[PDB]
Amino acid sequence: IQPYKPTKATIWSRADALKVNEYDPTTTQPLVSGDFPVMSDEVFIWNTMPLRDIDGNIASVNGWSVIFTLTADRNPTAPEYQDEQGNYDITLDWNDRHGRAKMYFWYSRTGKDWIIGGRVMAEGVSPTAREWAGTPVLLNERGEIDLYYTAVTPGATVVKVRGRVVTTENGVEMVGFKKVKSLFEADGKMYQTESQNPYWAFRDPCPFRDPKSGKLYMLFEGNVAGERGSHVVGPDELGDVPPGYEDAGNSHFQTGCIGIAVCRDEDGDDWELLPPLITAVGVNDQTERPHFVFQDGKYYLFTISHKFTYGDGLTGPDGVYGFVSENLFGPYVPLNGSGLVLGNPPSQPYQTYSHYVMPNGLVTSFIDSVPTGEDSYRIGGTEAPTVLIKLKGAQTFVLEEFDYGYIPPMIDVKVEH
Ligand SMILES: OC[C@H]1O[C@@](CO)(O[C@H]2O[C@H](CO)[C@@H](O)[C@H](O)[C@H]2O)[C@@H](O)[C@@H]1O
Repeated sequence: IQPYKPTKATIWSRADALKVNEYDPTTTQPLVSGDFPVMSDEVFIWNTMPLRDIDGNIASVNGWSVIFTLTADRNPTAPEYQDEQGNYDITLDWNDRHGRAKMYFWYSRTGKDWIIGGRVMAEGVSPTAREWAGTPVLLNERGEIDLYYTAVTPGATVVKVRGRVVTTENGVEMVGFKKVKSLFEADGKMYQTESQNPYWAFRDPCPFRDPKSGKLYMLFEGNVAGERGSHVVGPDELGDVPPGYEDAGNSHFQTGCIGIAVCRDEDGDDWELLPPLITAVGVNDQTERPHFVFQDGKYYLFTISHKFTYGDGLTGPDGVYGFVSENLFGPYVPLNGSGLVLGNPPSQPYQTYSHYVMPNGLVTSFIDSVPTGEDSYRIGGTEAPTVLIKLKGAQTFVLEEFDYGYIPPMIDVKVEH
């Protein structure tokens, strides 16, 4: 026997979070311009999910780049959104997007200047009221796609639906996305359930083939199992805090984690829940959109979070956080010492969200709210400038800003059926 250290969750501790620097130019997203363009006058988009293979390669099909988006109608004539002076209030319409979210696709031969394709699933196919985020996995040269996503209301369930991409020289269609398959939901012993917490998270599936083992796994956002308010911020969750920083306040209410599941097959059909990879009890309630970059034989695990979901006595920016390990199952250490990879600038703290770090170092995000004066701001619901980062050991560095919604392919796949 060669003994191995057992697998354990990596704790993102309060002491790690005290290192978060909101004023580091190497980990700050470039300022979004108040004059940003808007990709649709009919729909809002936000969370953007590039088509990719199971290994994480961003994929074009017959030269066409393809993105999936969470999407909501714009409702400029809705009486519910007219203010006291009878004028449309975009903020109310934008805030209601989550309750009416659906998957759309878009396409382009340039990786930008996206052409709208419309809804992925026809009316009546989705079993739930909302479609929340996931991953569109291109399977083969027949153009078959498994769309892994979150079916929300009733419950929050990781699901998948099989369909096919078809291209012509004029554009792209998504066909046959007809049968949604339940994969798993929160269990209550490892991941928190709605019964334990009405505000539980269980979302954002990110399937991948492990480059070392070749086995199929899947990341997702969850909360650490247990009744809301029952968790304890003990010595390990506090970590090595300095003198005067021992008070955890009511931070036991913040219980985010990055979960992982394993597949029993190569087809992503039958999944088993594993214990969490990263836990943030006392630190942040929302470790959203977990995803990997594999580089230099290491595992770079990114997650998106909010200023507002930090534990009592802690703060940091909205944006990208992340961790690195030599091994899929850890131990992970926080990137840049704190975990912060790409924070919104404090002057425009909500300019972007739902970032996605691609293996080529490009980070795509959508525009949320951009200030245009002392009291005034613009709503986006459209793609932000892409920005290049470099991963180097346990450091990251912001390098270069690219065009709005720039998502170039890493591979092209020849599709015929
Ligand atoms: O629209 C749901 C989708 O959005 C993400 C990121 O944009 O999470 C956002 O929406 C959640 C539901 O309202 C919020 O709880 C969360 O705070 C917010 O960031 C995804 O994580 C999710 O699939």
